[PDB]
Amino acid sequence: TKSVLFVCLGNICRSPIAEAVFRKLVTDQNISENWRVDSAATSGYEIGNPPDYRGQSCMKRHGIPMSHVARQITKEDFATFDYILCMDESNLRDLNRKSNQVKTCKAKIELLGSYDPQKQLIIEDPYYGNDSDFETVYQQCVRCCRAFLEKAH
Repeated sequence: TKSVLFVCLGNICRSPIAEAVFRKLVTDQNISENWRVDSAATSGYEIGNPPDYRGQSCMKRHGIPMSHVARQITKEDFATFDYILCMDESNLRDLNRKSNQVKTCKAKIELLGSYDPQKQLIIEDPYYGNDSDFETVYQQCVRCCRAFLEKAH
């Protein structure tokens, strides 16, 4: 069984959308059973909270199921996940820092955007943005998750 953890700073705006998009893709391809899919935060700012309601509104428009309770990444996650796919370089710095504090790091840690055929490298925090910024995040997750599923690097 393969595993991927999507990560952003708070686990309310970006990573729950990536997770939900990816889970839908594998489910549509009859292989959800082969995959462990999750999302988590670098920080503890939003622990226990559901995804940003603007994100829920976006996913509803696109007919993508989403349900998550925000949680912080743990030391155990570096041992168990094949891939940790994050949103921006700040996430990446933080994840690399945490990963070096741990004995076992199975996970390949990289930017989700590094999979975008369109080379939109960074998935920017839409929290201080509007609905159009959530839509961009959504569209990025679609391209990136599809490409990741196709061929992980």
